[PDB]
Order: sequence, then structure tokens, then C-alpha cells
Amino acid sequence: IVEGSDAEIGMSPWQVMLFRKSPQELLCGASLISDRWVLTAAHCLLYPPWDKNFTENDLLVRIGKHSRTRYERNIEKISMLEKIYIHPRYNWRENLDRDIALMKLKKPVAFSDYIHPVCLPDRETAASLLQAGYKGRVTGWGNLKETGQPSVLQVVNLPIVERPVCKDSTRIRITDNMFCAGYKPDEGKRGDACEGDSGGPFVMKSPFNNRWYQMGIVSWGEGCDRDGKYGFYTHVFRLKKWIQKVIDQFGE
Amino acid sequence: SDFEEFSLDDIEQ
Amino acid sequence: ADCGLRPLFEKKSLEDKTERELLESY
Repeated sequence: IVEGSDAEIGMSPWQVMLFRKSPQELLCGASLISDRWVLTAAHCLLYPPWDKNFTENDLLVRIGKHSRTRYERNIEKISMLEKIYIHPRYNWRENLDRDIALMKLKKPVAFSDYIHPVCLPDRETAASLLQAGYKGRVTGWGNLKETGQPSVLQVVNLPIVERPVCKDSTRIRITDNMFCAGYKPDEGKRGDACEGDSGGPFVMKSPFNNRWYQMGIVSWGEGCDRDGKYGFYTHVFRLKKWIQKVIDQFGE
Repeated sequence: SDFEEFSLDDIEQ
Repeated sequence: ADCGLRPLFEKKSLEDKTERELLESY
């Protein structure tokens, strides 16, 4: 996160760290949707142009964390993955269209004050909250600057932006499975996701049932916090059926 | 590295 | 079932330092 703040303890209890066994290294963010399921960006596991192709074995999931680097002794839970699932029409060749993956935990995790699942949006929740101008929240342990590393989980609040402005900011071809977020240069308030934040959650709080819902997944951007540039996120609602599907077919 | 070590006994939950 | 209700904030009726910025955008 660039221009964010230190999260409060237990502020984002669904936040997960994607962790490389060796070398030990933060791969990305992810989120807990149940005691056995984690949701992240497919570009965190599979990215051929860069020979990236992580398997079950290559990673560890860390839940309940505050500090980036410290082993949070009776707070955090470290788990093994049973299986990875990538959306079959995920487009790594051109625009990261359908940038979403599911991670099935080897064993269910126990909720606590620091570990709690976020809600998946319903059509109605989506419809009412996904509006240009409405602000969502991004959290992560990624870079503080485009070009460093925080000590604690950072948070930033950003407004959803109008599709056209989204479209007009890049040479990349935007799809209906994406949304962009950020402040406009004239707005003079800044912030953004940065390196290492990827695969983390973009969440919103319903003013109706006052529950936290994950609307997006931190997907891609051009630099971090650049003027006239925006962050791009996976539209979680549009890919719900695929999510229900794999859980109904293979899990919890 | 950077990262504080944990044991393989800290794993699976 | 209990999703999105935070043990240290929602569950005790405490609010985080910037959540008001969100609700106010709506």
C-alpha cells in the first residue's frame, strides 16, 4: 500500500499472507471466505511470461497476522494447501481477465478474535454498493513505494471510478470482470495497492446489515499511486457462479 | 530472511 | 453465516478509525 495507514488489531480478520516456503518470501495477499477456503488472484500462482507456476507444495498460508515478518506466536495460524483451483478462462496472455483462484486448506482453521471470514456479495449487495464515488478498502503488506516494506499491515480507503475514466487511463483492454479504483489527480488525496499487495481483498461495509463484503480482488496496475492511473480489481460478484461451483463440487 | 523463523511444528493449524 | 462481523469491532459495537469515511461515501 502507498499512502495508507497502519491497520488496527483485528481490523481485517479475513486478511491472509501467501507465503513461499523457500526462499521464504511474501508472494501476495489473499482472503478467508470460510474455515477451509481462501480466495486470491490467479496471477499470484500462474504467470508464464515470468515462469511463475506455483503448486500446492510450494506454498504456505498464514492467517491472523499483523506484523509482516514476525512469527506471531499464539495469534497466527500457518496452513498447508490441499489444492489450488484457477479459473479455466483466466487470461494471462493479454489482460488478466478472470484473475481469480481458490485455495482449499488441508484442514479447517479456527476462528478467533484475529481470524474471521469476509462475506461474498449477493447480486443485490453488488448492485447497490458498486457505484463510482463509493469507497472500498484495500489492505496488505506490499510496497510502500513504487520504488519500502511496512512493519505492520497497511490499509487505504479508495473510491470506485467510472468505467470510461478507467478505460481512458490505459492501453489495456478492460472487461466486465474488472473495475478500477483510485483518486483522480484533481482530487488531491492519494493511495493505491503496490507490489506484494496483489491477490488481497477490496472490501465494503453494507450500510443495511452492516456486514463486510469482498467486492474485489487486487489485480493489476501501472506503477503504484501514479496520477491519472488507477488500480484494477477482479469483479468478485461476476465470478460467483464459478466460486459456488468449485466449493459445491470439491469442498466445504 | 527479513522473516523470523517458525518451525515445521508451527504448521498445519 | 457470521461472515463480515468482526470479533473486535462489529461484535462489541466498536467502530474502526476510518470506517466512517466509507459509510459517508454512501
